[PDB]
Amino acid sequence: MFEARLVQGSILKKVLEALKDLINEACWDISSSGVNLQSMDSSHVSLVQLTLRSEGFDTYRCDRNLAMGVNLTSMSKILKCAGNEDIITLRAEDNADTLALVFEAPNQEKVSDYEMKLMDLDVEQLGIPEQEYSCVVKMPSGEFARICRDLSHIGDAVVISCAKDGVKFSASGELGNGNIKLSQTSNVDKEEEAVTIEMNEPVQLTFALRYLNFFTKATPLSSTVTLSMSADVPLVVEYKIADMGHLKYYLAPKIEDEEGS
Amino acid sequence: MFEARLVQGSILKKVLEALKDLINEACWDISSSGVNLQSMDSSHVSLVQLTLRSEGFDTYRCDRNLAMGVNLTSMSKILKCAGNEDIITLRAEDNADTLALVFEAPNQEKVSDYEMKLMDLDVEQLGIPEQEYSCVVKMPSGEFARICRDLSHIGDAVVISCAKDGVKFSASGELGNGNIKLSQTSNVDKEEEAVTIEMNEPVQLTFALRYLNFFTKATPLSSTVTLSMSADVPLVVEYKIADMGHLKYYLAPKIEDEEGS
Amino acid sequence: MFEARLVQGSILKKVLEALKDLINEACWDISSSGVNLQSMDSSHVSLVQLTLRSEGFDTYRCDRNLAMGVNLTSMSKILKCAGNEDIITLRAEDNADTLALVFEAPNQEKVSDYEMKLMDLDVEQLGIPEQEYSCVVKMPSGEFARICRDLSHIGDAVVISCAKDGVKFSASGELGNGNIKLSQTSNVDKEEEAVTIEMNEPVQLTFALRYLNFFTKATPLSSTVTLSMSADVPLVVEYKIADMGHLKYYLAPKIEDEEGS
Amino acid sequence: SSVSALKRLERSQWTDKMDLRFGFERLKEPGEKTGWLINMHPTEILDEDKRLGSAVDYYFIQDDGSRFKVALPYKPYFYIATRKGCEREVSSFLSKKFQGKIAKVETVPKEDLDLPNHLVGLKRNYIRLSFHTVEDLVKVRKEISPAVKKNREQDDQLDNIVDMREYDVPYHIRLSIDLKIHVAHWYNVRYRGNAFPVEITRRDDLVERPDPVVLAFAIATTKLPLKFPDAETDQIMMISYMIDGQGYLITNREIVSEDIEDFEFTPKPEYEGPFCVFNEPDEAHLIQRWFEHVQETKPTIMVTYNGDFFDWPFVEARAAVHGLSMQQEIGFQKDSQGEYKAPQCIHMDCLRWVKRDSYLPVGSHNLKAAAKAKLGYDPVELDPEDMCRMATEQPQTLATYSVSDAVATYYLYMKYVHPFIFALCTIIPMEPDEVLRKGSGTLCEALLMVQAFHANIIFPNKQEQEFNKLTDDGHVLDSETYVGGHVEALESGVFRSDIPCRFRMNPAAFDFLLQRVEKTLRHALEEEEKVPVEQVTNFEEVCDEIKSKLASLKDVPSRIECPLIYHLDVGAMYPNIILTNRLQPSAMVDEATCAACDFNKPGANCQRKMAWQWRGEFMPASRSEYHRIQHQLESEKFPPLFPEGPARAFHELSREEQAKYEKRRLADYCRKAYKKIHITKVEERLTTICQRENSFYVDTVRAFRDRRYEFKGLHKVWKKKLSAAVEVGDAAEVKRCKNMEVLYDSLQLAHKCILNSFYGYVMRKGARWYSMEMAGIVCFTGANIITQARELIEQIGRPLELDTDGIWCVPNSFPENFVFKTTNVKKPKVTISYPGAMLNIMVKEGFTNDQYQELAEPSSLTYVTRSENSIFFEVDGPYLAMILPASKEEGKKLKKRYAVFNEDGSLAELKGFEVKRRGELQLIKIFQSSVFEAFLKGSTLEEVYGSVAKVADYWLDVLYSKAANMPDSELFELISENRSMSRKLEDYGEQKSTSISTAKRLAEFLGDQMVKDAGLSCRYIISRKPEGSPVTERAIPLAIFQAEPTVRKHFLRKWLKSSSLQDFDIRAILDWDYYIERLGSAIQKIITIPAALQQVKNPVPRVKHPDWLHKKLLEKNDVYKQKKISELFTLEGRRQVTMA
DNA sequence: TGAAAAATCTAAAGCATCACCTTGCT
DNA sequence: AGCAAGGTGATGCTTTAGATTTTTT
Ligand code: SF4
Repeated sequence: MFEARLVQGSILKKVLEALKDLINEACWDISSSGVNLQSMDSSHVSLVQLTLRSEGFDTYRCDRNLAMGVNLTSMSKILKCAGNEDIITLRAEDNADTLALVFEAPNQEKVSDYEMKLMDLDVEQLGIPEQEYSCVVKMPSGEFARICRDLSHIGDAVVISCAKDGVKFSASGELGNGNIKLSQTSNVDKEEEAVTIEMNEPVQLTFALRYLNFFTKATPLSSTVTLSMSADVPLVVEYKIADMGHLKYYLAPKIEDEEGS
Repeated sequence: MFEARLVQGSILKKVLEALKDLINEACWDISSSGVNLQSMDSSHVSLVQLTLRSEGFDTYRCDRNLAMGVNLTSMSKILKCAGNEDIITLRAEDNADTLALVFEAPNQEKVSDYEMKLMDLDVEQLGIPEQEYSCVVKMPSGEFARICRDLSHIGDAVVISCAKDGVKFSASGELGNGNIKLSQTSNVDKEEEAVTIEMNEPVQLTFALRYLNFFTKATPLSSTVTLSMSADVPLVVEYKIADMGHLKYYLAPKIEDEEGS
Repeated sequence: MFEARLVQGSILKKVLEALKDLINEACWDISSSGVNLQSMDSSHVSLVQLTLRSEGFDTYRCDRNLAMGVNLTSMSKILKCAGNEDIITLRAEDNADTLALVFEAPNQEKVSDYEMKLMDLDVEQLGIPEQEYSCVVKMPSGEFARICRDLSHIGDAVVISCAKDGVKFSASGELGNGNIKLSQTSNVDKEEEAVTIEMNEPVQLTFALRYLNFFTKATPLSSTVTLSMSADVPLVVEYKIADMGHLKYYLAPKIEDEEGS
Repeated sequence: SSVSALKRLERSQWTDKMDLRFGFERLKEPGEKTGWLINMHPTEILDEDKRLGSAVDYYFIQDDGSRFKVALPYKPYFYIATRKGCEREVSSFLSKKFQGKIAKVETVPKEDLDLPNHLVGLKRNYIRLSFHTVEDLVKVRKEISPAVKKNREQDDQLDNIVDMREYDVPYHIRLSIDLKIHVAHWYNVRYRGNAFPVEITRRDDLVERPDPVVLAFAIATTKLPLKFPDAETDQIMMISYMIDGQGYLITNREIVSEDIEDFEFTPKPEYEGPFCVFNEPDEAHLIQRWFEHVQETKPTIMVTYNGDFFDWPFVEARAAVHGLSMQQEIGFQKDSQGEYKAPQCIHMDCLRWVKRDSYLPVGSHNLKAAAKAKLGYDPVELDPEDMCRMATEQPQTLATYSVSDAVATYYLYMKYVHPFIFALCTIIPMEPDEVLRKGSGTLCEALLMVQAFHANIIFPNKQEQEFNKLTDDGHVLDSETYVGGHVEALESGVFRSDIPCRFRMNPAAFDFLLQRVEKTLRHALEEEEKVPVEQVTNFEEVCDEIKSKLASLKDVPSRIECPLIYHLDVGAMYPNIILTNRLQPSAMVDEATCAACDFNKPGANCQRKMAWQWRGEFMPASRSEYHRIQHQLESEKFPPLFPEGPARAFHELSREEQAKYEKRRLADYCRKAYKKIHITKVEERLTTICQRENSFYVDTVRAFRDRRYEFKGLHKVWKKKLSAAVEVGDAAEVKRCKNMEVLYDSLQLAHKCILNSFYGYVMRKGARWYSMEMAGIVCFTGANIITQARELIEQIGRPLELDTDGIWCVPNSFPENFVFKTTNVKKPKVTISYPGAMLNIMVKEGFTNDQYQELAEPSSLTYVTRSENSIFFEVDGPYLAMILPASKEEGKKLKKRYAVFNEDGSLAELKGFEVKRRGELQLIKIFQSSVFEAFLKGSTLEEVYGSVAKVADYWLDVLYSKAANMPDSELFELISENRSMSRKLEDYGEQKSTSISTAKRLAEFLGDQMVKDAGLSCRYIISRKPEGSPVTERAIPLAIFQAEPTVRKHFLRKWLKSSSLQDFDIRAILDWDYYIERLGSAIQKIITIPAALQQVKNPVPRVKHPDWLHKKLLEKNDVYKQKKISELFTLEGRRQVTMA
């Protein structure tokens, strides 16, 4: 039997809003360390993960290790029920296809319950390696969303160059080409607004661009995003909350193949 | 000839946009008791009966009963051309084709004159008897509109059950099912937030829900609404426009079919 | 090798977004006196003049006259990157077919360097004549936007009546007919919402209102609007870009001289 | 001038010599002969003045075998119209200015059809002018036409000529219109000499047709693999041809392996071909042998299959490479329209008839399917890929293939298209090959020119399409049409006579069909059987029987009973509507000229007010807007359209390009000047049919219906005589009655085809008798009949489907058929159909034209009014089953898709399930072919669905198990997609398609040789290894899997964008998800969605219903039923709220 | 492999419709 | 701190020419 109680239920809605356009049904697993979502997207190009650990939830009660497959196309739209302050009770039974939800407003009068129908899932698990990344940058998520949305209309790919001066983005297309420069600011008292770097060697990479536009919908989840990358590795983008945990994406780079040669 | 004067003009706009969505054929009827509307939709499922009495308006005079066959397919837009708190004057002529509308700004500077044309439409009239009521549930309008929009994504049919614990609104479909239970208020004194119930017998019944979605376009019209149902009796939704007027929505019930017996 | 930098960047976005949907191909006249932009639509009806004088720029550097062939869709989509109150800069080369645009954040951290290609454009010049007008009116832009959006679905063409009692916005169509009358406002202490009328003789003009809806799009650019017109004279919808420039929309009045089939 | 004349004389002499060498001797002696017309060709002859003269050469064959050819000169002419008072002056000027060019000119009083007040007997004095040659006709027509166009646009002596007629009429057509010389008739030809013209007269005493010499030929070539046989790089390897049931076959010895002996091919006992084989060493000797044998046999009919585009040109190219040209030795040339025709023998290919008159589904036009359908046997199957390999391993199979194709084309000529085309062209005045080529519209136009020359009227010109005409309120119409009827499936599922259906009926229609039963039977007996109702014996008995049945059905209006699947099909509805309502192309009249005649009296019963529904798309600009944009357009000069000239003045460019430019320049203005760009208005118009119009059209259609009826009767009589003849087993009378039976069957088939073509001719753009009004009126009257039938059967049963021609509809207790005993000795029993009769009296009350006026006598202009209604329904029996599938699209683009099974268990009809020859997987085709025969199993509805889902279960089990029990060769034969490349790969540019992808893979696989010439054939599968890339980009070819292993490994490394996989088998890299998706879509179309729309649980659980099903089932067909206010709440009453 | 021959397809262009949170601000 | 509302992204139903799904091998 599986019981969960959450009072900041808006973050789950933000998660489903961010992931509603990318994957149509994903995999969840529940353990004594919490809930994990480590899944491949529909086009089989890159890895996404939610880490909703045990003490992040307000009340957690799990009996055994389990895994379930929940379609996002129904649960994302039924989580549109809440506003910004409602609290959520979640139950997953042992051998029942129905998954139960209870929905309480903070007025201590309003109570709701819903039932979900589940389906089987057969998705291969891809191993999780921990590799060092040469360039780590930590910048506020608002400017990340703005820069991705503003390079969204240039072309279909983006070029990232991490150098001793700072970080540069670039894009090209029929209407034109444009690059963006971000330096480092170290005279601000807010860590959420501060950008910071650590570098080992300059990094040059090329990546998908509309797909980053698709994953820049998690901006209201966290105010700060950390990007880690190096040569010939997937780029890691993570949003970490001061209280809640981290949302992480591994993105594989472009093929970079010479069609003529 | 008929004259109507209204100091703050938000409520007439609100009732007209309430009548926009479900009604295409309407018949205004003016008499000594006020203005009345008894209209049946073209889908032949629901009904509407709206009444603003004599004393609600500031200056009012009615010589005799007159019937005007307006067409709410595209008619509320000309009232949507106005401000919120503007003074509204209606002027109905005996036999001319023009219904005059005068709009006055609060600073006595921006005046506006509009005209409405009429034509010939046919309607079936249904008289309303008065009969011993049974199931009354008085609620805030915002909560009812929010729960109706909530259940609209679940299915097209709604299950209404009144019992000793309280009231329950439900829906079902291929996506699943959902129930919401509300009990009576105990320790609150403000009138616009509390709910109350009048009961004679616990009733389980079913209605349509898309028509309830069309009913819930009266959220800022009033802070109070009441739902009224009985066994084999059409569900009537009552909005009380302040101490100014009242509005009834009738919806046909939905029961099981005893084809085998 | 044109170089201009201005402390405000919102006014360029406002002007360009106003010019976005109306004209597609535009010829930017560049000289020592400032920036001129006179052009027409593909429908050969709406004319636009746009003057940005050099005294309003923060830093200015000009070489000689330049002929420019920008399609406005390109930068109209590029300048969504500019912030609320950022530093704007435009840069041009002596003999290249590209333009560079430089955006500086107020905290000197976010630096955006875009550039774009070009296309050769031919435009038949049409200089305006200088003649004395009869009806020149200064109105708030917000109420003008409100009344144009109100009259947009009432009919197709508007009739403007100007007399010493004020202005009248009449329209007639399938929904009926209606007129909005605005009189002089003299008892006011502030100017930015003070309507004022100046008159030579009463006039009666007719205008196609889709072009007025296109002209209305410059609402956040200025708080006031000046309409200048006479008999058999194009409507002049003038907005004042700060104390530095002015944008005039010239509209040919719609005469609709039917021959009786 | 002189050079063209000498070239024309040289061509005439060459054609005469070629005609002489194949037996068609020019008749140069004074005498009389009899003959049978086989062809006719416009030529040039010489007369006693030794000048230019056009003529027609008629070729006749005689019954004894001999053949001849006669030439008759007739000067072609056309008509001009001039304003009154100056006819003779225009005639004199036109004679004196075209000196030596016009033969004769004269004023002919001829009856206009569109003239105002023309029914009293007003006639216009036209001017006929005639010329010596067709070239003179063309030149004078081209010289007069600018003056006519200028005069007809603004509203010398060329301004007096106001209108001009009969210019597009061909020359041999003109001769067959005038002299009534149709082919396939016997004639006397009397040739006195060069002074008197030849005399040709028809002979109706002989009816028996002779047997012309006919040659059916086919070739098999040498084919480069995966490439279409090119003419310039290959050669014929064998040719097979039949002459009059005798086979011949020539093989190229430099390509074949061992000699083949004489042998017989016999697919059925009625098809006998004995083939004797010649074996020429080289390809030149093969061409010489074929040319020599054709020259020796001298055939007057040469027939093939798709020869004009493949068989004929290839042989011409190979003959021209090897020196001896084909034109000089046989007579064939490309002519002008890509048509290989000879001046001495009719060339026919069966493909034109298969496309037009065979009524075969699209995709079954190949000779294998056509010979399976018509001839009844399937020819031998051999794919062309491994056909070049048969030139070495054994040539016996290739010889069998070639002789089989020759037998198929020969007997498809002789059994089907020969009597059809030579019975169709006794009616249509064209040439036999000309009848075969063009569409039915031109045949119907030629026929109406026969009937309109017989009626002494003048022929309206072809409908020149007006560019952007302005509608009545001033808007510019960029689309104008009529609202034609469509097909819609009112219910999808299976409907079998064994499974019971739920019927909800109202008894008001039962009162409608109770007191009117006596009138039903009286009307059904009065004119439908032509039996007077006094000589019947059991009339009251059958009336009380129908009362008892409808009274037993009365008390239970909602029941569960077995269906009776009926097809209420109206018997050629559209000609019946035209006959009933007297719809003629000049009958639709408007008050501007309807009031100008002398029969618009008060109380006159002449008009007919009939409604139709019009559909227009137009720009939202007024008259003033279009005039002002034209005035803005005329202020500037147009740019040069092509770089071979300067800028264009206003009289320089043509109408269509300026119309397109005006359309674009108004569209990009109204894009930003108005909210909508294209306003679509579907309105309800009403037009007046003039019921006393000149009746040539209506009595042509009625005479053709009557002649079809009488030829059907004669066909039945001669079929009975043929049955008696084959019972007794004689020799001469059997062949005589067989000839008569095939003659009458071909004649009634031709009449049926023409009757079907009358309706299609009027809506044809550019038709002389063009009428959008008729198209709208006939479609609205047909839709009204289908709608009233929908109400009548919808109240007493369930209409399964509404077609454009009839209704597929449905109780077990409902009256079906009844027999009446009659005292008449000729018809002792009369069988009548109650469902037919009730619809018959419904259309009798509704659509009977009670004002049908015919001119009784032309002396006092007396018109008799009559009540005529020839619109009748037909009941196509109680079919055993009908299966309707479900589609995502609802509207006017829905396709007529269903499957109806006869009572005996066969396939009665099947529409919409046209399997594509190469554009579909073999899996889909075999699944459909199994599922349709699988519907008929089971007893109840759930057993039907659980037994028809076994096909889907079997194929999902095959594809889910990775085809682990499947041989490899059939796995490629089933999975692979065949596809072609119509033109050059590089000419497309950089556009994405799966054919493009596999063509590029083949090009980089083995050189540019596979792209050097067009027509590439690509067989591909779709792989799964490159995840993320689109469906097009994963199209690996199939030539890789038979290549050497190293290049296969290299290109599977390259194409899958991976360098780490181990297994390279077909099961490992195959994209099974795509195949599951498409097979599941086919299952959803046929098995799953109809089972969902019939309150049945899902029979295949592996296939999930789409979301639009899950919303449509709830919103339309729910287990519950929504109530209404009026049922549960009081009604005050009905009042009329009028304007105060 | 060329083809309009020829009328049935059909796929890219077309155009109407739904949808909610983002630019000013009550 | 959410409204006016609409606007560009998606989605569903016409449409109209020629390529293609069609012949021949
Ligand atoms: S319908 Fe009557 S009035 Fe009209 S054209 Fe014919 S005969 Fe004349």
